[PDB]
Amino acid sequence: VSKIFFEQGTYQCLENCGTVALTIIRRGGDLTNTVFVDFRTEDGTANAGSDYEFTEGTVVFKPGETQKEIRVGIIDDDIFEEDENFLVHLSNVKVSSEASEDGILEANHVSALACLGSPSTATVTIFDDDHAGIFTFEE
Ligand SMILES: [Ca+2]
Ligand SMILES: [Ca+2]
Repeated sequence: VSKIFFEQGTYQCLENCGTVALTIIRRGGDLTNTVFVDFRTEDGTANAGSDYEFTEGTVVFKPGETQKEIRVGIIDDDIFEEDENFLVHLSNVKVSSEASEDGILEANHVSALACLGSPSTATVTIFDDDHAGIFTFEE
């Protein structure tokens, strides 16, 4: 069993940072079986593929991967950007226990089969900082 979840619920980075590194924490004791969780960024209040990247991929939790790090590319849009953020959601949990990709309901999963130990919403608030005369609106 492995609960996959974001270390933080909100991540902030500069637009000029290049990438934002998020960390997924994995709990459940010990588990060396390879757990796969699929992720993508959500447009939220912006556009993925226009403002910042969608970094759609799958996180491979290998033996030793008690934590995983993902990075979202920031795209060069320079618009007056006020609290321009997106949401990272996790979905599609698949477990490699057998040598086949389709692990038939194998008990080395997240919860029941799949779930996530977060909203799951890792809000990535990009600090444009260029025209960012932002106001703190609570999420
Ligand atoms: Ca933007
Ligand atoms: Ca900007």
